[PDB]
Amino acid sequence: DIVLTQSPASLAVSLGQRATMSCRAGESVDIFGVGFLHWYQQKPGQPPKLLIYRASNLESGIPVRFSGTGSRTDFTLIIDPVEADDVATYYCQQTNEDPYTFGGGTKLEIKGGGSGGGGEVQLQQSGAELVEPGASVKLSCTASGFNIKDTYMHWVKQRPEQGLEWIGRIDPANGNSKYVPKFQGKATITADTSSNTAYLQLTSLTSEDTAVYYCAPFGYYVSDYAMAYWGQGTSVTVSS
Amino acid sequence: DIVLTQSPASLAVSLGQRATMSCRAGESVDIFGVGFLHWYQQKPGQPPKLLIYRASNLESGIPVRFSGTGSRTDFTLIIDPVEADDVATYYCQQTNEDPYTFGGGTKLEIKGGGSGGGGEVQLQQSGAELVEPGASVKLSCTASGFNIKDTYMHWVKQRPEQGLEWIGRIDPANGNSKYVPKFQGKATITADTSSNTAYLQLTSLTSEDTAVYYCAPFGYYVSDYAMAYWGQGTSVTVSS
Repeated sequence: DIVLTQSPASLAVSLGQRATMSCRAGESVDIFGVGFLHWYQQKPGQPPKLLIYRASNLESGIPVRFSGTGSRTDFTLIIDPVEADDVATYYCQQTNEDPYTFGGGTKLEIKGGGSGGGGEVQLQQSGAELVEPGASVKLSCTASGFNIKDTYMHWVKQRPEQGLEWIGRIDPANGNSKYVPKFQGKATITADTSSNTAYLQLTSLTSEDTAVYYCAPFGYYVSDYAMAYWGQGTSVTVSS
Repeated sequence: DIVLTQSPASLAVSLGQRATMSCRAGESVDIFGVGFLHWYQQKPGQPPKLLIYRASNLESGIPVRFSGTGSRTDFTLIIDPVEADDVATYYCQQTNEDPYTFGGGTKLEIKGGGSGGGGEVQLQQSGAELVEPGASVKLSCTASGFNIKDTYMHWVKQRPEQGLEWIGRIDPANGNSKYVPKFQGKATITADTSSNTAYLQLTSLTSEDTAVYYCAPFGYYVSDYAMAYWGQGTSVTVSS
């Protein structure tokens, strides 16, 4: 049959950087130009998920940061940039002929370190509160899966049955914050890099402040294309 | 600011019908042909869930029945066909400039529809098995969303922390099974046309049989280019 050998066996890359794994087949799995080789990503304790079929064609939903290339017996899978939930094992399979074989697979892990835990980014908002007019809150949102310095932490407000309203963001890497003008000296955002936590301080409350507040990373190496990751949002109710 | 306007405020659609909502910007959100408008779905109690990014890019893991559309200032979200899991509120956000405004959101909800029927392709396999060496287990794979009668049902074996082994396939439309030579007198694949389920059977089990097993419709009218769908994986163990 056709034996597929992948390399490296273990691969670790810093976040937002380029990863490169190859897959070498004993024979040619190429047919009329089309390489009958596929790439599968497999999350810890999960079924293998198809990313690329026939050497270069991205499966629906797969972002273009995944490149599939190669000729007759030499294939390369590239991920640029690598994101937080990329920790997994990538296998190549050939369907040119049966038995259909798989490869050894490259175990990809982010240099953010950690022998345990595989990606699965999440955000933890502080508990629901009950304040009164004149009160002041300081919500938190701890991040796991990625370092908060590798991105921007955003806070969004949402009133009962109403659209979302960006509040502002903060860059944990150097402390710079930016707010929507109407929230400048009302809300003040901060972050403790020691504890990887994001805080949102809201002063002198009003019933206009009753709402659910979300934290969402987005800006550099974490979710620079939209807000894919949202905190569960901590509810604040201002009843006089 | 850049004001986004969603419409209708709300609509009702019968299952299986086409649903389309718009979001129009009072100012362009395009940058060199790229529309930085995003779509998020939101159900009661949960935070927003990214669906489409940059006008028309299907987010990893979202169903194909979701389409993003538009340019510069007029954008449309298309859900076709509508499934009941779709009842929720959809928002559009623009990240063309800060502040990252959001639209008012549109509320979709099923209306009395004398139709529907469109369950996604899902593979459901039996529960974990723990047996003694010598015993012969039998794993099951129940499909829905497609008839296992119009494709090949495959089984893949993945021992603890290792590669994947294509064991064999069976054509539910005639019992025609094919196995990797190394699995001839140890593996047996069978499938009931009516039950619409395939069974994997391993006899005289062994320590080297302890492994996770998956099933996958590959070929013809289901996944004829690669293995896009997988069962969850029947974990099988043998100690004594």
